[PDB]
Amino acid sequence: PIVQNLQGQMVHQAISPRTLNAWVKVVEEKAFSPEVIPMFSALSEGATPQDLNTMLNTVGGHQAAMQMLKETINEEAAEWDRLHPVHAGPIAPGQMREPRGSDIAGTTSTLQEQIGWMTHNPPIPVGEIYKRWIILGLNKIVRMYSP
Amino acid sequence: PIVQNLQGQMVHQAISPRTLNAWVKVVEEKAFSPEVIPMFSALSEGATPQDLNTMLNTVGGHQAAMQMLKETINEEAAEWDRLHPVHAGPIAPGQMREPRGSDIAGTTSTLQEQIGWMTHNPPIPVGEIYKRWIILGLNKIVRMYSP
Amino acid sequence: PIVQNLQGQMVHQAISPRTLNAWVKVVEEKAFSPEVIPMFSALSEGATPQDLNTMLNTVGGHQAAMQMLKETINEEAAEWDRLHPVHAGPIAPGQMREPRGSDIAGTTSTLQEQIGWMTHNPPIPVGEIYKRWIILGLNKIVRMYSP
Amino acid sequence: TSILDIRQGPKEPFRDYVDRFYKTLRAEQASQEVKNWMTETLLVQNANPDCKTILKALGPGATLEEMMTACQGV
Amino acid sequence: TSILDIRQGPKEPFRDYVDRFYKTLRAEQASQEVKNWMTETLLVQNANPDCKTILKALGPGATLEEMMTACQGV
Amino acid sequence: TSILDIRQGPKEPFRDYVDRFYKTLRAEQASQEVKNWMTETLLVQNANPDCKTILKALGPGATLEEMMTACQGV
Repeated sequence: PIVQNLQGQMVHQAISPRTLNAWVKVVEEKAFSPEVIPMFSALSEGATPQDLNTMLNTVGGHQAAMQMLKETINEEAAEWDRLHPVHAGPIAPGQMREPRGSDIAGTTSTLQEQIGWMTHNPPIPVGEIYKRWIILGLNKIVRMYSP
Repeated sequence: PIVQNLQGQMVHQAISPRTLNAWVKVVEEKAFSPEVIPMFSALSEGATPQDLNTMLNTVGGHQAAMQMLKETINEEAAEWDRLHPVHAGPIAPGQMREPRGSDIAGTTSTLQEQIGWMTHNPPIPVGEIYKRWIILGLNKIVRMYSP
Repeated sequence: PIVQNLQGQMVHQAISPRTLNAWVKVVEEKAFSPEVIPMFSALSEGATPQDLNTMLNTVGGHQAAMQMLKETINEEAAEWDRLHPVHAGPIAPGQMREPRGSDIAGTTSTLQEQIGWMTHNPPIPVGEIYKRWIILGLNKIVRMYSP
Repeated sequence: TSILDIRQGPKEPFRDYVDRFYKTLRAEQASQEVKNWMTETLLVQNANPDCKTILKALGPGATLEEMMTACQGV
Repeated sequence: TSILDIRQGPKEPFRDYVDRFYKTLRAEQASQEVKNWMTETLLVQNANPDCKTILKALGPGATLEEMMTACQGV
Repeated sequence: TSILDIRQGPKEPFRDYVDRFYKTLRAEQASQEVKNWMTETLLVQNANPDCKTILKALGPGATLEEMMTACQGV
């Protein structure tokens, strides 16, 4: 995640193993139950896309759901690209590039790039955009997996 | 591993016992399952070759796989040496030596040497080169150990 | 152990209880298995002789092996004294004394003395000398305790 | 076990089968285009006659929530 | 137990035997060249007739995934 | 399970039923106004005759502690 250091700057720090394991354990115990979404939200505080793929990729089991989510993440990403067209002409030397759906999904962007966008002024909340897609896709799952 | 200190420099710090034990426990529980690879990747964040041999050497059980991996690590290392020939003439006093496959595997290099290469400017990502060999060799194993 | 403080000096800090207990638990679970040696090596990072006797003395069970090790430690120590004779004439006021096998085994030296040797410039690696004796004696045990 | 050996039982819920499919698909390392081909093809083909019948009625263009809710009573 | 005493059962899967071999090989401390010699030699020699037959057909140059998949039905 | 399928048993305490209702209501994502409509309507409607009778006597304007204490002996 990207956290604020004592000095008063935003720097990246790694997520903790008993945080990781707590994510694992939630999924083990409460599967598709709604409490998973606030839980997720708390444990995703200050998290990167990269950390969010890590969390999704480290799941075991419920592979039908994991595939449905993936496909929702790509749909929501396809929709990001649709709604926000690429911008006019070449990229400025003085500036950094606008993200695509795949940069938001973490796929085409690097960590330093993910830190550029979030730490820069104005900052862009690529975590929160992926977060809604995850929560939206979580609703899809919850609604389906209701019996 | 080699971590950033508060002062703002990269220094080596030892890996933690409940990190070690978490590596052990993953292997105990999920054996050759694919979730082992993201898991590995997270726990190998900022890790040295030396720490990576430590993790491989501390395995118990699955010795056929451990041998297949070793032999993959040496093949990938042999390939490093092939692709990257040694450089022209004697080594400069002002400079430090280029790595071989065995320095990447941690075998012929010392820790201070592993810290020289990674901390120096430009830095060389000898962890990430070994990491791909490990992940590649992990694919070999996963594919074989599928039933 | 002797660790580096934030200020940038080497100071002694005590070893942790869940480190201690992790040493205990390894021995409980994996007895004479080879994974014990890398495991030992990691948990002995930055350790003193004094801490190494603490670890050996805190064992329960496998007393035939514990005696074989002791006797290996004394043999290796006797050999240290043989190979390295005492030096010419009286000890200088400006200098500190050279170690013997028993100082390496921690027996005749005090902690402050163990910190003098390791922290001083040049430093002498009395941990690493005992460590080889432990690892050598571990090979003896492993080879015997193979069935 | 090979991906071709993944098939739906005569009493096995589709759901439990689809889970098995993307687990085994999870151990296939092929190009995405090939894996798309496997998805639309092999899944339905090794599906049981009762659900197979059901899935034929969904037509093409169908997505996983609709397939998964379509073969639920079967 | 000595490395020469490691042998494959008449009903024991090779796989379970190869695991035993690199565990015992893991407690041998010999030069790498000698341990290479042990690998190509002793493993096949104490392998059972049915798999032994199989392994003779792989020829030389063979690697562990191919040996391990070769004696799977045996 | 759908919210319409939530009903009170003939021997089931209302309390255990009301818990089931706001759990399933917890998995409905509808506008608050619709969920208010569901509250005043569906809860009583699928309540058992003995308690249903009781709840009719509370009249309208009633709140959950009073409903919950009202159908306690039933």
